[PDB]
Amino acid sequence: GKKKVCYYYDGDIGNYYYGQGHPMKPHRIRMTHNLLLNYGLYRKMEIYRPHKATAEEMTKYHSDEYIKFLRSIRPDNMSEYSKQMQRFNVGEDCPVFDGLFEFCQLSTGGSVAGAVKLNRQQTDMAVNWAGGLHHAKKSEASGFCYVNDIVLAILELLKYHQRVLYIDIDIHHGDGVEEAFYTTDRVMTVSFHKYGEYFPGTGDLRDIGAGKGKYYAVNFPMRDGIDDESYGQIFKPIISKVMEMYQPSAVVLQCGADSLSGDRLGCFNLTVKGHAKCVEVVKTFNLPLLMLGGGGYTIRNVARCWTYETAVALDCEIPNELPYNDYFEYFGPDFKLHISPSNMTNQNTPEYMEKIKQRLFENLRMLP
Ligand SMILES: O=C(CCCCCCC(=O)Nc1ccccc1)NO
Ligand SMILES: [Ca+2]
Ligand code: NA
Ligand SMILES: [Zn+2]
Repeated sequence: GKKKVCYYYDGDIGNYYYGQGHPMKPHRIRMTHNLLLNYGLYRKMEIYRPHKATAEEMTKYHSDEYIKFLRSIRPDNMSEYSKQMQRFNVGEDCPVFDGLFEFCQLSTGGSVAGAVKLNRQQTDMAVNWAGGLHHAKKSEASGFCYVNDIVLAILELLKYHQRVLYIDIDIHHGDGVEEAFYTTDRVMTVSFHKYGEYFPGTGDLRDIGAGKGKYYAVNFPMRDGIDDESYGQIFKPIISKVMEMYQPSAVVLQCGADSLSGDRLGCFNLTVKGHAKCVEVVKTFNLPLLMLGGGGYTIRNVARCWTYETAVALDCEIPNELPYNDYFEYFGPDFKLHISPSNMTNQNTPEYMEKIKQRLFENLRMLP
C-alpha cells in the first residue's frame, strides 16, 4: 500500500561551504527541499528537523581521537594541526571549512533519527538527503565524507534487526560501509559502481567479505556510460535474489545522484527515471527503508533526482513541468523535472552485464 514517510532536513544545511572550486555543494540539499516544497510534497509527509548528533553518537563507530579532532579543527587553528590533518585525511578532498563539525552533526542526526523512527515502527520510510556519506572510515575522512552517517544508522537498526541490507547506487563504491561490516553476516552490503582507475579504487566483484562476512559483500563493477536499460537489466534481478537469499528485516538505500547523465564528476548515463526505478524496486519489498543522499555534482540534476525519489517514496505522481521555486533559473533551458540521456557510448555491453550478474548469482547461492 502507500507508506508513511518521515523526512529530515535542517534549513541551515545549504549554508555549509566546502570552499572555492570544491564540487561538493550542500546548497543542492536546500534546492531539493525548496523544489519538493513547491511540488506540495510536504502535504503528504512528516518533516522533521534532525538533532545535531553528539560525540557519544558518532563514537558508536568512529574513534574518540578522530571525533575530538573534527570537534576541534577550524580554518583559524588549521596551521597548528598540520600533522593531525594528514593523519585523518583532512585537507584536499575533505577540507576544513567553517561549521564542518556542525555539518557532520546534521548529516548524521538525520540518518540516526530516521533509523530510530523505523525501529520504533513509527514510519515505513525515513528520508535524509543530507546523509549517505559512504566513504568515511573509523578514523579517517575520505571522498568529501567525514562522519559515516550510514554506518551509524545501520548500527542503530541492528539494535532491533538481526539482518540489515545496504544498497548503494552512487557512482562510487560504498567502501566505508562495506569496510565497517566486512566481517559480519548481520549486514549485507551491495554496491553498483564505476570501477577501473576511479575513486576510491575498491569494489572489485572478487571482494566478497571475510570470516563470518564471506558472501555478505556484493560488488557490481561497471564501465563508463551505463544507461537506464542496462541498469534496469541487472538491478531488479540482483536485489530480488539478495532479498530471497538474505531475508533482511530493514533496508538502507544510498541514492547518490552522481550516477546520473551529465554529472560533473560522474561518467554514467542514467536519467532520473532510471535512477528512481531503483527506489521503486526496493519499495516493493515492503521493508522498513532508510533512503539517503550521497554524491551528485550537477546540482540542478541532484535536486530533480531527490525531489522525484521523494515523490516515488510517497507514491505521489508529480508533473514534469517544474513548479516555480527559489532556484527556478538553475533548471533552464527546459524547466522540466526529467532529464535526457547523453549520446555517450555505453561501455557496458549487454554480455558484460549478464556475465557479472551470473557471477554474483553464484556467490549468492553460497548463502545458508
Ligand atoms: O561522490 C563521491 C566522492 C568523489 C570524490 C572524488 C575525489 C577526487 C576529486 O575529484 N577531488 C576534488 C576535486 C576538485 C576539488 C577538490 C577535490 N563519493 O560517492
Ligand atoms: Ca555505489
Ligand atoms: Na557484511
Ligand atoms: Zn559518488
